[PDB]
Amino acid sequence: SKKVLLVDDSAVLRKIVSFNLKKEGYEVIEAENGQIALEKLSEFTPDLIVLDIMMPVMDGFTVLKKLQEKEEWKRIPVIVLTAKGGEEDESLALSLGARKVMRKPFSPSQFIEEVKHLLN
Repeated sequence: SKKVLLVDDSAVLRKIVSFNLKKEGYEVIEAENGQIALEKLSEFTPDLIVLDIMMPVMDGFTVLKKLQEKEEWKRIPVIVLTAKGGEEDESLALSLGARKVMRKPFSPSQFIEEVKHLLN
């Protein structure tokens, strides 16, 4: 049973993504911010990370960078949830090598197909 680390400060979007993940049979570990996420990562290794980088990005990039620096984490697939005007940050996320972007207006089906694609 794959486990997904959901890093999202938006409780409303977070609840939506979490529900859709659980519906597909995934275990969901939530983190409200980058600091909490990195703390949980010291204790486990998820199969996938979903990072919301809506502006202000806060510490979203700090997390994406730290995942790239660690041998144990650099291989974990990552999906970033992007927004309009964050074109700068998106090019980055794709060039702080994720893996993949997923916009809003949000589409649960679009999101889940990308999750299934990465976990395969």
